[PDB]
Amino acid sequence: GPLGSKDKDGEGAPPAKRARTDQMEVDSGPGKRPLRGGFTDKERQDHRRRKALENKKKQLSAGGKNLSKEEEEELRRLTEEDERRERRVAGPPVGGVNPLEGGSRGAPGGGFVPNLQGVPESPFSRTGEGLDIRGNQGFP
Repeated sequence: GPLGSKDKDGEGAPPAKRARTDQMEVDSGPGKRPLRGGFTDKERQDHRRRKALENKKKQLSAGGKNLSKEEEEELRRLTEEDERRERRVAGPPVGGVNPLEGGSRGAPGGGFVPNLQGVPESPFSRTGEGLDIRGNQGFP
């Protein structure tokens, strides 16, 4: 056989190239769950409903039509509750004055008396002007 060939004199035999791998992708699998907050689906239906009707208000009235008792009522309530919720969602005391329990009142005085009290009826003379009868006209 060959005694004077080698591979250094030329190049030799080209081996495997190697250093390679194959992969596959599952594609569909577990993912992310939503974290939508705010309120429940209820409030969302609230807005959908509302604007569904607001649309109806537009189209129906423009076509000489009218809303049905059903959806007209539900919406009104949706709106009523919505606006109170937005505005305060609570009940303030309004602006009270005083819990009237034991603060009983009345009319301080003594009725009618034949005296002015105080300083009067001490002087020997009388308070007024000096003299008076009727006047030059008798009665204005």
